[PDB]
Amino acid sequence: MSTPAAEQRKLVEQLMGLHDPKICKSYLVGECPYDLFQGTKQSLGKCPQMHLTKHKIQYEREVKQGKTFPEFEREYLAILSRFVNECNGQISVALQNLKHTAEERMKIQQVTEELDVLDLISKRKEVAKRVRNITENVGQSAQQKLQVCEVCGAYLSRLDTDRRLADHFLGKIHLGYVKMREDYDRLMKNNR
Amino acid sequence: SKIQVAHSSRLANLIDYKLRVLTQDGRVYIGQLMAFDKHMNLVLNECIEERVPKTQLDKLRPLNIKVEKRVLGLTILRGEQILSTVVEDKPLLSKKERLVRDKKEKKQAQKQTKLRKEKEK
Amino acid sequence: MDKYTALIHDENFSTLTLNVSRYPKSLAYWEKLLNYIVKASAPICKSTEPQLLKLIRCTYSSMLNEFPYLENYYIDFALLEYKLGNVSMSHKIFQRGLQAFNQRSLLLWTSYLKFCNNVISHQKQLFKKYETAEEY
Amino acid sequence: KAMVPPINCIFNFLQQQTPVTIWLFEQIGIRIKGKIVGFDEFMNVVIDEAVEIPVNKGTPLGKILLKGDNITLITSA
Amino acid sequence: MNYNLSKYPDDVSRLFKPRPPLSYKRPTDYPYAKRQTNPNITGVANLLST
Amino acid sequence: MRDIVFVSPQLYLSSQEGWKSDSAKSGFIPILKNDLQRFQDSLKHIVDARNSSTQYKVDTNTLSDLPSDALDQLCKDIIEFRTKVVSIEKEKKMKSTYEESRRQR
Amino acid sequence: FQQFQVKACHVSKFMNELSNFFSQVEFGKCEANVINYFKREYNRTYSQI
Amino acid sequence: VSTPELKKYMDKKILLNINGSRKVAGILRGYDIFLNVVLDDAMEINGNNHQLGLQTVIRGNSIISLEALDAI
Amino acid sequence: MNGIPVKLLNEAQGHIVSLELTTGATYRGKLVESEDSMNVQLRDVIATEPQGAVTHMDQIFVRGSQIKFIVVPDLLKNAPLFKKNSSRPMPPI
Amino acid sequence: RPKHELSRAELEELEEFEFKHGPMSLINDAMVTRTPVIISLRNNHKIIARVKAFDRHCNMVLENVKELWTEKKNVINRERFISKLFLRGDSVIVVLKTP
Amino acid sequence: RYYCEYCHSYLTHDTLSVRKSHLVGKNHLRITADYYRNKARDIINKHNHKRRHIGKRGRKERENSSQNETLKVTCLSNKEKRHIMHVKKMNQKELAQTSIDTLKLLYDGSPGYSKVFVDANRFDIGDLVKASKLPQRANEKSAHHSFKQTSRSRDETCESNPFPRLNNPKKLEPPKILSQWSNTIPKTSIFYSVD
Amino acid sequence: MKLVNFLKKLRNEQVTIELKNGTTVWGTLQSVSPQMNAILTDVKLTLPQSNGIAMASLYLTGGQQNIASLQYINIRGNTIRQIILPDSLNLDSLLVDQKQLNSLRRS
Amino acid sequence: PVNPKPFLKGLVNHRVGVKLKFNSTEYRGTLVSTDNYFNLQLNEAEEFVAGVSHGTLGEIFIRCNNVLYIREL
RNA sequence: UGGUAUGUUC
RNA sequence: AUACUUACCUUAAGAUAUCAGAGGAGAGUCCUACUGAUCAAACAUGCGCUUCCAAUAGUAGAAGGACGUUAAGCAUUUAUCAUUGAACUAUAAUUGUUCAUUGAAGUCAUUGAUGCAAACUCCUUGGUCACACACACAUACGGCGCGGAAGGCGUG
Repeated sequence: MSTPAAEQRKLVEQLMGLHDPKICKSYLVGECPYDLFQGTKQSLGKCPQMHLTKHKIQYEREVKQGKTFPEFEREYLAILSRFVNECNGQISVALQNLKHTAEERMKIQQVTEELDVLDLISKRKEVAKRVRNITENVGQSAQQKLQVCEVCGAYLSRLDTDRRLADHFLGKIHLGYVKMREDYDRLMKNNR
Repeated sequence: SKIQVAHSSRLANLIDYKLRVLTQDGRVYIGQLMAFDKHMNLVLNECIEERVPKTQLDKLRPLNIKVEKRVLGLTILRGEQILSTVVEDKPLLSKKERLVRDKKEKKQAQKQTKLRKEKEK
Repeated sequence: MDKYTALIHDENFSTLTLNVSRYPKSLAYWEKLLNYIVKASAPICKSTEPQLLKLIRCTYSSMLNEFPYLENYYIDFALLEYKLGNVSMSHKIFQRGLQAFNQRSLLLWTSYLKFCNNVISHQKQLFKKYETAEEY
Repeated sequence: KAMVPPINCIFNFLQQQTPVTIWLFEQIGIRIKGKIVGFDEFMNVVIDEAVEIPVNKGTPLGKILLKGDNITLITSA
Repeated sequence: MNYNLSKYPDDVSRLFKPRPPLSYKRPTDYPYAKRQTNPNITGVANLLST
Repeated sequence: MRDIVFVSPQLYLSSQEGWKSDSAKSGFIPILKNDLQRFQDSLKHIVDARNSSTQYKVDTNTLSDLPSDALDQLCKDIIEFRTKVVSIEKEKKMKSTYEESRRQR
Repeated sequence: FQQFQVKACHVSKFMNELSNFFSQVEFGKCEANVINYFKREYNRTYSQI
Repeated sequence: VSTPELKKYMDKKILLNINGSRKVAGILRGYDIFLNVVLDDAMEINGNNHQLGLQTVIRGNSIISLEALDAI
Repeated sequence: MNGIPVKLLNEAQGHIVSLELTTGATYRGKLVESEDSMNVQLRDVIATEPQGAVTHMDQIFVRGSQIKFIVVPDLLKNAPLFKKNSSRPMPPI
Repeated sequence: RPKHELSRAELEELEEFEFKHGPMSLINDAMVTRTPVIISLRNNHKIIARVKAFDRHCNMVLENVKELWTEKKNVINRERFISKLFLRGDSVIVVLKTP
Repeated sequence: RYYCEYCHSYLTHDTLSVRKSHLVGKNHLRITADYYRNKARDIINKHNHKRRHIGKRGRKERENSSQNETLKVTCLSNKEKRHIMHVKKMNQKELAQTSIDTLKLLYDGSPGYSKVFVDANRFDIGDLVKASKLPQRANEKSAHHSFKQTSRSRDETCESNPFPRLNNPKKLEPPKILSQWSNTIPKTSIFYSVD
Repeated sequence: MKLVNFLKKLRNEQVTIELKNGTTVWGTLQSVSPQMNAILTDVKLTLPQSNGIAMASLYLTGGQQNIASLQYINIRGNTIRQIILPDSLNLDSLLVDQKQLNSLRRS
Repeated sequence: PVNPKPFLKGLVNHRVGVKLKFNSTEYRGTLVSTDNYFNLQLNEAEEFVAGVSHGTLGEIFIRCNNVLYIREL
């Protein structure tokens, strides 16, 4: 807001049994996927369930000493499994797009025309033709030079240095998705 | 000081005048204003801050007064701890020369927009 | 435990301290011991232990009283005291450094005046100090 | 560990119900001791079992809605 | 004054040699420990009586 | 200061008073209190002669965040490992399909 | 402090030279406990030598 | 409106000054858009020492500045 | 919205400035990052208390309401914020 | 209810409703029954006057002002009669109405 | 909304994370540095001359001044004054950019060279050097330079390099002289110097 | 219902202003901001029977030669304690509140 | 658990006391009405200068600028 | 329906 | 410069001077190249209006300073506390006197700080302008030259 007093009033009004559908169980356990992708380009919109800080503090005080609720944990596990399946489908679509870009029609035609002319002295000529074909393949792959991120499914680069890569890893999408992968691996280690 | 400050002028019209602005302490800042805002935050070019000592205050209470002057240069003063502002000294160039300078600035800005339109094409 | 208690009970610190106090006029031993004490405090700030800062000050004072002709180490300990917050002790270190050469060392005057260009808050005193450096 | 905002700090301070030392303005102001029961967005803090001690013989005060513009510092005694 | 953190080159920094530090003098007002309005304001019941 | 003792060999080898102290006197070397016997046993002969992955190199990530700097190195090491593995798989497949095509043609 | 030397004089020459020295020099604004400061510095310097 | 940039003071010891002398040295645990400062293990420093509980919260109106006592 | 003086205070980031506080303490140091609320952070800070003494802080952060003034360097005498008739090259839709 | 989410351009009606049935019942009673009130200010300037207008900032127009303060050296009371006054609500400590 | 007066670029609603990232990028740095350099050059190069005030001079001053002598005015052509003023401008900028660096290379073998003169193990301003490294997120900026760093650590002691003359030093630079007044040097030296 | 619009109808009115520092300012009003930043001309200001800060603020404004005569003074809103209007002006016609009348007619 | 607005709406019609910032003005009376800016309206209030009384006042309007706290007896 | 900044190839 | 990846973000609203009357649109609201009045802005324009604009028939002087000198000028005022030892005035956390061990910070400044007072030098500004080196005035002063700078009032 334009005044900070209305912001503090909003914080008070959103800060002040428990098994109700209005409480977001993924936020009640922690790290809701609709919260970790709020304003980025991969946004899901808005969470339909409400988020609260007093219920989160009560859940933390209950999980500290009192007890734990497996139903909200199972719902968060199902939501994390559905989001991980959607992200794995997006990563498979990105891998299929990369394989289609590596296997284009004109690129395969140029590679076949280079390999058709690739065939002591004959072995040295074949080695030179294979080196020229490898240089042509490296020049064709260097037109994009886009790898696949093994975790978040984005695009990376091999010739890029570690500082721009470290700038890439410190985003909202990557931190949220690594936290979701850690939660999914913890729940699969607890369940199995 | 026979300056004859304008009778119907405001802060948009008092710009580039050598102000003598008073604060709550009395730490008087002398300098040219170049900008303001809604909270009356004043930038001050070639500014000097003058005060009176505690020993001089007895002589000031009912002559020469030795004020303490420090040089601030180009400062930017807030509008919270200020009390009043007056116009002390007129600027160097006149109103007609500022009008010719503003017409040259408008023609230069129009030429710059024509250069941006030529570079955009 | 803090870094000071781990600095006491460390095996290397006692050996370096005994090699310093065994041959006091071996300057390489003093510099290795000083670098080990500075390495023991990898953050250098005002929030560290004063029981270790007093030991750093005693080590620098012993090194500058044993070797008063070291030009750079008066600058080093003076800017260390300037890093630790105060400037009166740094001015005392500069004054005893300029007295160690009896007011005729160019590097200490240069570093003290580059220091005094920010910390004097007075113009006539800066002019009297620069004229003293001019006449000496 | 993590970040603890001041509104959630006062909220946990309200849940725990520790003994409270609330400071105020300077030498005219008087340090109060009590227990927090309510607050709001303008930091108008409601306290109970209040004993006031001046700056260096306490008197009971009851229940107090202390306003925001004089509150300086809150500690857990 | 010699070495900077600044992203600008040295040719900009020689143009950005700042002003000399300000000559400090003794303050004139009361410090903020003593900054307050008037105490012992009497009640308005004497005006309603006489 | 506790657990310290100030001593100089210039006043001990000359056999003078005030050669040791516990307080900060100008010109004395501070040694440990339990090692003063090791100091006295060291200068015995002088007194006797007197009497007679390739991630996070801490050079690029210096102006970055100091908070999440542990997982950031791990992610970089994972990405480098993945880039190495994808290169190795490509090099293995390049000498397999083309070798089979050379055996077919 | 500044050290001042007199050498090889009679009584009247000592009187005239000390009076001609103190008639030209101008003192002023000495520190209060500068005597103990000179004592500590003198003892420190000669303990060093 | 704007959140103040106290991110570099996340796990470092700071020293608030209150109004001309009350130097509260603590460890910054959190802040708001109002410069209200949460300090763990507070300590009052006088020119003597006084302890101020385990946790504390300090109003941003009386806060003037703060010295970063720990290195960054 | 914001205004010219807060844009000028955000302009001189990374430069040696000198603050004066409401108590009388004058700070001087390199501005780290200024904000719209003028809660400004300085580095290599030299401080003068109203009692008179001089000390040195490493990393200060002062709140905007307790500032008397701040001195920017003189090369910001000529700034495009000071231009009265600077036109605007086609703002986006 | 939050202030920003009430409505648009109908906040003046709620301000008048708070004026009629809130803490403003004494400033409303003084301006319609022309009774003199005693306003004590933040610098011992006690004002006996009648209220002419009301403001959200408690900026009050006062007619036939009889003001009084006390100089403490020794103890004297100095008064002044001012015909028209526009008092700011910053200076106002308290407002007392006589029956 | 936000508008950069330097880069002449607009922005979305005013986010501090976007505005902070705008003042770090290289295009804003180039435009800002060039604008500050050109405004400083304009306020130096602006020859604000005084408005002349000519009065009706005295009679005896006219009989004294018009009889003493008549001086000769020197003047040059266009390319000559252009070349001379260009040489004077490059001399003024190379004097404004230079500084004496004799104490850095004259105490190079000093035992405290790694604690003061290295400018990275300095106490008060060394954290400023260690903070902004300009971390070179471009791979070409790190792959361009292939020389050694020669970073002298603080822990270098007096045991390393004991004899400064055996480890080959450099002969010090001669006192540089003005090239316009170089023809008046004593052509005969005092002693015979070989090589 | 802000009464600064009442002072906006008070142009060319020869008033006095007592400030919070204690200074009485006799002068004619020219204009007033809606934030009550009022400009005045043909001004004499006086600190009555003291406050040394107010005496410093009185003298250090140029034009002292303790009545100080100044040509043009702008006064900030928070420094205004009270303003005394001339008794010859009719308050029943200047406080008509035409904005409040339009707001009542809009209801 | 509680908030100042329901506690202050329930504080109406009670002998309450209000201390000011000046430690010489304390008004003890019956609360009538209170707005959202927490202005106070009291009836049959009593002045308390440093503890001792001076006289009864009546219907009075205490501004929220100069209050320090309000208490319930 | 977009903007700012950065890294590769032509 | 094109092509692509990544990091952040994707917007508080309403309106453009006021009053009175007439007409139109299905008590309330909107419009009129509709009419009268006030106010604001811009451009011109005039008021025997208000203030200022530096010798040259000399080697000066007006305004603002020196973060300039004499000037370390002259007259005053301060330059840390506590425990104990050898004496001690003594209501104090031995305060006071002489000497010291130790303990926490410990502005530099005493050529310092405040007040007083004169002389010299140097910086920025101007109409350094047109005629003449001249006998006017109680209705106190022929303001009846070409302009410039600041302002007031009046008209289109």
